[PDB]
Amino acid sequence: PAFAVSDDFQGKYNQGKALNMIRTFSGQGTVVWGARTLEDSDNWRYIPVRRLFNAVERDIQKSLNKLVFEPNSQPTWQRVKAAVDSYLHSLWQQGALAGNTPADAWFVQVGKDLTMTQEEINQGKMIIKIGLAAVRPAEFIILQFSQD
Amino acid sequence: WAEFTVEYPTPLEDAFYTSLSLWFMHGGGKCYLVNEANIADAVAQYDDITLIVAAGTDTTTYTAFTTVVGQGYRIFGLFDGPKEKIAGTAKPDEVMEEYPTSPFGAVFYPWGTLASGAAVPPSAIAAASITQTDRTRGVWKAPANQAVNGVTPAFAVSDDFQGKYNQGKALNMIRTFSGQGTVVWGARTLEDSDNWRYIPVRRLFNAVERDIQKSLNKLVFEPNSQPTWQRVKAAVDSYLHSLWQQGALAGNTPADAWFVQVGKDLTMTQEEINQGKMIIKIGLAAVRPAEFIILQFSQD
Amino acid sequence: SWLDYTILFDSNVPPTASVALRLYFQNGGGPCYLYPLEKADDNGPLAALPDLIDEVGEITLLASPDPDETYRTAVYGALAASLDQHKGYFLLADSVNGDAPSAVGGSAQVAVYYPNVEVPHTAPLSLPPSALIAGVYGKTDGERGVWKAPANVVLNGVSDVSVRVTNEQQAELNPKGINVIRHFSDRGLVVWGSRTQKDDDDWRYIPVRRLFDAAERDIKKALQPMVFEPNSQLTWKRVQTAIDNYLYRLWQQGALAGNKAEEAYFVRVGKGITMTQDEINQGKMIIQVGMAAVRPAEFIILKFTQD
Amino acid sequence: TMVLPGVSYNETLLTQASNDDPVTMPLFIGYTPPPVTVMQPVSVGSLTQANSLFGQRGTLAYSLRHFFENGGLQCYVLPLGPGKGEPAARLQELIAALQTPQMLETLLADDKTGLVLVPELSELNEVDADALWYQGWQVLLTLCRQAPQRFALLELPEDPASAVTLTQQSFSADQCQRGAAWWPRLETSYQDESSAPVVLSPLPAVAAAIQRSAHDNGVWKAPANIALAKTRRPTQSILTSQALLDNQGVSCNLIRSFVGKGVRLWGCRTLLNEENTAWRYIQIRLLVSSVEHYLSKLARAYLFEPNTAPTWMKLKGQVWTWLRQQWLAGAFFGTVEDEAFSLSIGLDETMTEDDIRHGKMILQVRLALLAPAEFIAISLTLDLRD
Repeated sequence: PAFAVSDDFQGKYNQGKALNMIRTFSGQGTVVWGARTLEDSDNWRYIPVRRLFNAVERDIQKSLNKLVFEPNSQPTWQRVKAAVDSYLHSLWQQGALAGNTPADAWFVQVGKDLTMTQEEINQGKMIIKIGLAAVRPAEFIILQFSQD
Repeated sequence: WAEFTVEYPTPLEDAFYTSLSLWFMHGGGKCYLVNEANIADAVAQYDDITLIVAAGTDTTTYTAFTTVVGQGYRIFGLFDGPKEKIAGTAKPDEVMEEYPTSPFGAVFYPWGTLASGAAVPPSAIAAASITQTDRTRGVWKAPANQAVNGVTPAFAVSDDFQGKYNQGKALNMIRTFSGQGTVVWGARTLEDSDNWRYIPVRRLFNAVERDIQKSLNKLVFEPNSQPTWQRVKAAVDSYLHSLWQQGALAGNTPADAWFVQVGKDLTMTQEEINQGKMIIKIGLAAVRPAEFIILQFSQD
Repeated sequence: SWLDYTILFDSNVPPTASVALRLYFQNGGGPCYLYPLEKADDNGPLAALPDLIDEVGEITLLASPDPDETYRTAVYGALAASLDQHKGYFLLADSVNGDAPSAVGGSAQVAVYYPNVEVPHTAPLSLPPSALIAGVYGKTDGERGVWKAPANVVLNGVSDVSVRVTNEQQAELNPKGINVIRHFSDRGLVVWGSRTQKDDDDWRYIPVRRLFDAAERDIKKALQPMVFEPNSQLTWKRVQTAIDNYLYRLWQQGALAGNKAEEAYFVRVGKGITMTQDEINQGKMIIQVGMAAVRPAEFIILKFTQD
Repeated sequence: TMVLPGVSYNETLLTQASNDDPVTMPLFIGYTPPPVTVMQPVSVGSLTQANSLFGQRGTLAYSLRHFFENGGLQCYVLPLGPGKGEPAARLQELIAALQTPQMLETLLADDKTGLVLVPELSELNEVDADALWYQGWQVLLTLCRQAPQRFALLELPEDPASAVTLTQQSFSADQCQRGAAWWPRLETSYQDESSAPVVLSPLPAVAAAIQRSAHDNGVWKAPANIALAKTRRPTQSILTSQALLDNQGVSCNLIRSFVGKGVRLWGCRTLLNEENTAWRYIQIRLLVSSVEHYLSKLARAYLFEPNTAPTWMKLKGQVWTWLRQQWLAGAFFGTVEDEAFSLSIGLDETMTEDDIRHGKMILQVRLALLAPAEFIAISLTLDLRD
């Protein structure tokens, strides 16, 4: 890097937006430092938690192009539900998304009356919803001493 | 040496000439010599290259070095120390960042000046220690007490300037003693990490697999069956066990000193079998070099 | 060492800095640093002092061997602010007379050694003892370790104290805790007392202060390579173990005053305990750790009885 | 594509042979007796060798002569230049010569004596000297302190209260571990170019039997009760000096002329003026140091080892072999080897994986201790028998 920035000039540019300076340490050198995106909302910070949701759907959308115009019936609903969670279970053991009892880590549901009732089945729609909790970086590490 | 001498009957003093003189003074092997422009090329070709010397050439060298490890071709390069006489009063790290960090390399400062001839980069000189190491015993032995011949270090360095630069990175100065003369000294990679210090334990895994990954190329397109899987497991472990009973890797009850696991669901589950993919995994106990020595007295 | 000091610097003739520094090496070894400055009120480099100490990662103790009061109190106030952000310093100080100096009023990291020590030179010149008392901390951590209070260690090479203190005003000076250099007949001069400044039962002792100051600096230096890793569960059990195997080795060499049970550490890093969900989103980790240090044994009481 | 049988020659080795122990070597560190260096230790074959070089006359040159004529084995000589004349100037520039940092660079790069000796302190009796007695020794203490294993060798002022107040002084324990003095300076039968005795320091007659008894008996027995060769008497007895009997300052080594036998050495108890630390009884200080020299002798052999438990065992046979002989040579305490010496290298017996990944190679060394039989507590019993 052309400059030597500071220890504290990182501090006033860490809120609001995400300057994300490039700072050189002793030992390890010229390393990047700070992974933060432009907003500060508790859903969308932490660049790796954005790219996790960004790349977990571009492989499902690429695959389901050969499953359109298929009959919207009962053997379809129990096959997509059994094919998605077999991909998430391969992704939970690898440490990508955190949680014990892996029914707690994600959920997948598809049916006839929990979602997509009878009239929007007659229009052809096949709607699903899945939700999962990813991991987040340990940007701040605080540690407490006591006597006991 | 022969075709070298029919190439160079001509006593040069440039460092590569002093290298192959020194290199083939220690025996030496079928060793190549490519320019600073064609590093990756023959590496992509010749599939044998284990070592990368620094003949005082750094600038494009380090980039081409970090180029190919940017595709990771399982080699151990090794660099030169800076030219001469760090004052050592100050300035402790600013002599290091000129060298790219990796688990692959060290610099070996003193510029063993080879009082017969020209000042030789100790990239060439420490390779002779390795040349009489593998010839002595393998790779996991650290080439750290092989003494070289007729080469004089420019500098008789220190113990403390030695000791204060033992950490951080991989200075690894080459110091003359009594008994052992002009001997290599200190073994450590660039990172001071618990996974990677101690260059042979890096170079162990640098050597542990290029045999294996090569060997199983004949074995693809094969029916991914259960009796395949057990059979594949059956060959490695014994070769490990030999290599364990060689004392290359540490650890008793050697299926403790390694492990190995391959199956249908502990590894390589259904759809990626259906995708053709097989995955395996191992992990193992290796030796670590006894670099340091303290000792305790008591009067009991 | 003393050899390379003679190469870079010189010994002049009138001039106490060259005399006070060679007494450091005769007591205890180890390297040392030095920062030369010429004018006491030159607040240019004095303001530029604390941003040079941080870039070298090691600095632990702080001292000033200069004799007079106007130079020392200008220094002690210059870096007094750099003691309370918990990076790990511990300075030393001397007292001009029977009470403590007021440049650093009340802090957990000071230590005052009252009577100044003289030394013969070609009339013997006095010397503030903050120089040679730094070298005696370099022997105690060698064989005995950090957790032993340096009192019975003997000062190596001196004539006599400047003023002779007796036991009846030792009773007054041992509260408002400041230490004392004593003189004995059989064994000569010796340091005495190991109490810090502020006197609540939290930290009244030098080693209990310096044990927590060294245990933090070793774990904080090695967690710095892992500072942006994901906050999942397999990271938690790998950190909680590497802290567990550090206090256990330090327990079984006689530095944590616990009995034959395990009760010397309760390091926990879980999510149900010690944290909850909503501070994961503003990425945090909490390391609740705690020790039980050992106290020095003074005031030994016999209380004989008949039966 | 082809290949020959590849007869594959190799061979193996030998040679533990390293043995030296030059701790028992003395160094004579005087000036030149009036073309040597001012700085280098010089080995001595004999007085016929060395004292014939640069005169048998001087201060060193008599104490040269007083070494092998008292039965030395070999000494070393570090000359220091042509000392000036006016010995009060010579023996204070010597301090400034000692205050050179140029000392230890020739001392830490010496590794061939362990015995530091200047016999020239008799001129201190001639010429405040007690500060020079003090701070000169304070140099000698810190030198041998910062030396790995070297040992200061002193003598007292024969004048009482010049030595007593000198002993009445603050000294750290570590320097009192290493260094002692002899109060009765000796009247030799050397002729002071005349009928007069050369009153020499005991120090060369001291040093002669030391390595010799270390050669003959080993170090572990004693230094004392040795009749001295070429001396008329010790110049002052303890009977005329009832001072220094106050055991409030540090201990001495008395030298006594006996009646029916010679001038017998009568002190071996270091200036740790102390009853419990096994760092009095000077032979104990020096017996360990040569073993330290002997274990360092083989430590650097096992330098860049691997951290394996079998590789530990390779050393474990060696020391168990070696000290066994030595305890069976009566150098050590105990009627079994198990109470003689004990080893405790192991996985978490010395080390851990952190020190395996710090490559440390650690061992715990135990030894039980002998003692000399200094005093004679007789009790009688008549036992009536009717």
